[PDB]
Amino acid sequence: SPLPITPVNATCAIRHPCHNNLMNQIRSQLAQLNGSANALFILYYTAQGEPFPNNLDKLCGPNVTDFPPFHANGTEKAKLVELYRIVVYLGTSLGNITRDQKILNPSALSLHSKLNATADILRGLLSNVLCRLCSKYHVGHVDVTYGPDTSGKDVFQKKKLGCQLLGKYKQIIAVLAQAF
Amino acid sequence: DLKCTTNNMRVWDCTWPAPLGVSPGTVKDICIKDRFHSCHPLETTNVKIPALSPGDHEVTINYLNGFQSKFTLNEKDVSLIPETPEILDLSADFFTSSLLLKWNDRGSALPHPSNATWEIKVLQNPRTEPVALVLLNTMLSGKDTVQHWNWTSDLPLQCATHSVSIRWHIDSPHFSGYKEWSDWSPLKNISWIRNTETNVFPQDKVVLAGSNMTICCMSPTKVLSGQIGNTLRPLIHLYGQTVAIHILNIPVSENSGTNIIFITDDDVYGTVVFAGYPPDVPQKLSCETHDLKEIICSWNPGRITGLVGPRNTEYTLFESISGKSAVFHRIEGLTNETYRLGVQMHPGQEIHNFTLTGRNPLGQAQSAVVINVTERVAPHDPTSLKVKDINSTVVTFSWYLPGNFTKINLLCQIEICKANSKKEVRNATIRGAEDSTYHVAVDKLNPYTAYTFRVRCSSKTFWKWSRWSDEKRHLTTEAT
Ligand SMILES: *[C@@H]1O[C@H](CO)[C@@H](O[C@@H]2O[C@H](CO)[C@@H](O[C@@H]3O[C@H](CO)[C@@H](O)[C@H](O[C@H]4O[C@H](CO)[C@@H](O)[C@H](O)[C@@H]4O)[C@@H]3O)[C@H](O)[C@H]2NC(C)=O)[C@H](O)[C@H]1NC(C)=O
Ligand SMILES: *[C@@H]1O[C@H](CO[C@@H]2O[C@@H](C)[C@@H](O)[C@@H](O)[C@@H]2O)[C@@H](O[C@@H]2O[C@H](CO)[C@@H](O[C@@H]3O[C@H](CO)[C@@H](O)[C@H](O)[C@@H]3O)[C@H](O)[C@H]2NC(C)=O)[C@H](O)[C@H]1NC(C)=O
Ligand SMILES: *[C@@H]1O[C@H](CO[C@@H]2O[C@@H](C)[C@@H](O)[C@@H](O)[C@@H]2O)[C@@H](O[C@@H]2O[C@H](CO)[C@@H](O)[C@H](O)[C@H]2NC(C)=O)[C@H](O)[C@H]1NC(C)=O
Ligand SMILES: *[C@@H]1O[C@H](CO[C@@H]2O[C@@H](C)[C@@H](O)[C@@H](O)[C@@H]2O)[C@@H](O[C@@H]2O[C@H](CO)[C@@H](O)[C@H](O)[C@H]2NC(C)=O)[C@H](O)[C@H]1NC(C)=O
Ligand SMILES: *[C@@H]1O[C@H](CO[C@@H]2O[C@@H](C)[C@@H](O)[C@@H](O)[C@@H]2O)[C@@H](O[C@@H]2O[C@H](CO)[C@@H](O)[C@H](O)[C@H]2NC(C)=O)[C@H](O)[C@H]1NC(C)=O
Ligand SMILES: *[C@@H]1O[C@H](CO)[C@@H](O[C@@H]2O[C@H](CO)[C@@H](O)[C@H](O)[C@H]2NC(C)=O)[C@H](O)[C@H]1NC(C)=O
Ligand SMILES: *[C@@H]1O[C@H](CO)[C@@H](O[C@@H]2O[C@H](CO)[C@@H](O)[C@H](O)[C@H]2NC(C)=O)[C@H](O)[C@H]1NC(C)=O
Ligand SMILES: *[C@@H]1O[C@H](CO)[C@@H](O[C@@H]2O[C@H](CO)[C@@H](O)[C@H](O)[C@H]2NC(C)=O)[C@H](O)[C@H]1NC(C)=O
Ligand SMILES: *[C@@H]1O[C@H](CO)[C@@H](O)[C@H](O)[C@H]1NC(C)=O
Repeated sequence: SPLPITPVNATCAIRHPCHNNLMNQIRSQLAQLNGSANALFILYYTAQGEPFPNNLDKLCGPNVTDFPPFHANGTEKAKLVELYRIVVYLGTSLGNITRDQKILNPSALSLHSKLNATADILRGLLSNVLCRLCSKYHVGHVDVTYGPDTSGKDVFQKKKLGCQLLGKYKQIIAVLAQAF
Repeated sequence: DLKCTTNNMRVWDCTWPAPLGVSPGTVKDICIKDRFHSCHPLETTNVKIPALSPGDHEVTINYLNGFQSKFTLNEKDVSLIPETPEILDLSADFFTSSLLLKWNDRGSALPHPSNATWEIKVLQNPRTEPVALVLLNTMLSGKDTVQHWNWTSDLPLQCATHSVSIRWHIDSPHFSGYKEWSDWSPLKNISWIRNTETNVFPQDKVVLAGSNMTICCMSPTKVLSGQIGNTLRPLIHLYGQTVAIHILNIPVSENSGTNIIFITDDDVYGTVVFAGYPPDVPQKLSCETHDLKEIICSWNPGRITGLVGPRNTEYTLFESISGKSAVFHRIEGLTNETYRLGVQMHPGQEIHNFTLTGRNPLGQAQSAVVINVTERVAPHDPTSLKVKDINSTVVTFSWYLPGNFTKINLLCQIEICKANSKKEVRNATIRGAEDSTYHVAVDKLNPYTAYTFRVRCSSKTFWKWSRWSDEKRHLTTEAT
């Protein structure tokens, strides 16, 4: 099976080292995700069956609360730390939303392909982000939260919770990739 | 003239009116002549006596001072109004929206072979019941019976709490008086102890494609809409804005399942249901063997059941005589294509009883076949042809063919194709063995010529040919 994966235990102690430029990688990488976004969200809700595309805002409302904050201004550090959390956050939940679709819609290779790359790139932005958040910054370890789905129980909900999450993601990347 | 009653058919509860002319509670004896001369005490005008012998009896009642009353009494004045039976327990299933009702047939207290009948009666929150249905029950003398009733919720799934009730009526061919109807049991109440947040039922159910299924909604807020996949249904108020819809007749959901959702002004509560076809009798079934290690069975799924992973059918192939067996489960949906299942066989054996059982949480399907293995030997394709010179006019053509063939012997073909000539094909037989190289002497050749070889194999008992080999291509040789 295809394995996405986003590390929780990140550390200037233990992480994978990097290439050059960095900031302009995570700029590129960032706004890259912003590309897929729409289509991957389209793709998600698309196959969750009817009546998902007709109640798009009631069900897949850019909404799921408790979400890791982002502030518009503030020093590189702030932006970078803050982002880092959001990343941790999606990729955690984003894996799950897949491991769902892996058994609900195991036919749309179309969806996985996306879901899967949108995790790969997401993982990079991460190491690349902390890789800077460590060279001339020295935080040591970004303290973090884990995404949704302890259970989630009902098929149904697992769709809503994934339709919602993807919703905000779409809504959030569009900020992120503009700010820095 | 002295009207009677009984709970069981053992004791009469008889009351008479007083003989007018101020004689009130001045009652001494009540005497009966039957079995012996027995005489019972009194506090007032009515009394508890043992049921007597069919026929007429002198029942006299004595009063203190003077008087005394003379009463002709029988078995056919007496009526039999049975005791209220109590419901022993009311365990209820939630997964299947169903009830179980168990009571005490007090058959210990009711004589000899006696047919007795029960009017059970359910109910929810509306002014009348769902079901009030009656059980035939013949009773066994002496031994109390612990009889059950397994009823199932037509409509919702316990999101709306039920009451149940039961009255019983005894007959006896060894009793003569008005066989009478008892009265209703004290009602029995079952309830939801909310397990989860969830508020619409039932979740995750799998049902038969096109099934008049009913679904319900526990709600805080006056529910505005109820719909399956955009086709909203006319929804019907049950009690407390908690409401329900009928899914008329259900088309087989896709992989993601059909969605049924409710919307109130505020939030959105919804449910997935999977609509299914049970698996179909699996089709073009035929097993063979390419090696003599394992048997393989080709077969076609049939009508595809429209379901996925956990639900997708689980085909299981079962060799009877062996005991050996294997299993098929694909998460992705099945096709019109044909799949094969890789079963082992103990050395040789032969007789083979195959049972392919497709299961899928809705129904079963099964076809069988019977195979003389050593009659199905239809080997892989031969490989790695080496050619070795012997004389000018002769060569050692040899290859390697996978399979335990020690019991059997195969006969192979040799397409000796030479340049610009007809295809010379040779049919020689060899003794086979364990995953081994095979050797053929090939003769009547031409020295120093453009040869090409092909090998093509099967058992001398033959099922079907190997594929055709590759290309051996060799020259010949000289003397000086
Ligand atoms: C699976 O099928 C195979 C292949 O057919 C089978 O193995 C064969 O068994 C038969 C008998 O069951 C064998 O045929 C016999 O060969 C010898 C000659 O050497 C004789 O004993 C027999 O002759 C008698 O029976 C004949 C019936 O037709 C009469 O014609 C004759 O007059 C005799 O009375 C008979 O020819 C055969 O040798 C094998 N095949 C080989 C070459 O191995 C097997 O039985 C089936 N599965 C198993 C393992 O049971
Ligand atoms: C090449 O060799 C073949 C025969 O190959 C034979 O078998 C091999 C596995 C080796 O063991 C070789 O030693 C042996 O030759 C020659 O053709 C064969 O020649 C022999 C000798 O004549 C034949 O045997 C004869 O058989 C007749 C009866 O038919 C007797 O009268 C003789 O006494 C004699 O033994 C044999 O039948 C024949 N084989 C075929 C298939 O025809 C071939 O001549 C030789 N050629 C070269 C280039 O040397
Ligand atoms: C056991 O009794 C049943 C039903 O008894 C009936 O119910 C009583 C309350 C009262 O209404 C009686 O008059 C009834 O006898 C018998 O089944 C009935 O048989 C009749 C006559 O054939 C038929 O018309 C009814 O439809 C039947 N009803 C039912 C419930 O089956 C039954 O024959 C008796 N069984 C034995 C073993 O004798
Ligand atoms: C599947 O259901 C239909 C319709 O059920 C009816 O409408 C529902 C709202 C509910 O109130 C039910 O009690 C109703 O019966 C059944 O079709 C009806 O069947 C009856 C008896 O054959 C007939 O009198 C009606 O005309 C039918 N209605 C229509 C419009 O077709 C159908 O029988 C059910 N299938 C089964 C056997 O489960
Ligand atoms: C399943 O396929 C069979 C076989 O048809 C061929 O192989 C199939 C796997 C598919 O790839 C086709 O394109 C190939 O043509 C179908 O067989 C037909 O069955 C119908 C009804 O029984 C019959 O009228 C036709 O004569 C058959 N076609 C021929 C000429 O072989 C079959 O229709 C397919 N089954 C399903 C469930 O769709
Ligand atoms: C009433 O009977 C039904 C069916 O006869 C029982 O349901 C079955 O329960 C067993 C045990 O888990 C399983 O085989 C299935 O879940 C059910 N089979 C059916 C009928 O589809 C039910 O358990 C009984 N009710 C009670 C309270 O025990
Ligand atoms: C079981 O519950 C029911 C209903 O909740 C009780 O009977 C009803 O009670 C309500 C409220 O007390 C009354 O208004 C009705 O008169 C009753 N309805 C019916 C159908 O008669 C009942 O008292 C409870 N019984 C037990 C054993 O707990
Ligand atoms: C290959 O097959 C042969 C039999 O076809 C096996 O050899 C037999 O081993 C059994 C042991 O159970 C003996 O009873 C027989 O006498 C043996 N002879 C034959 C050829 O029948 C051999 O073991 C097989 N190899 C394996 C392990 O697959
Ligand atoms: C094969 O096994 C099945 C078990 O269901 C049985 O019906 C049949 O009688 C058996 N027949 C043979 C050929 O052994």
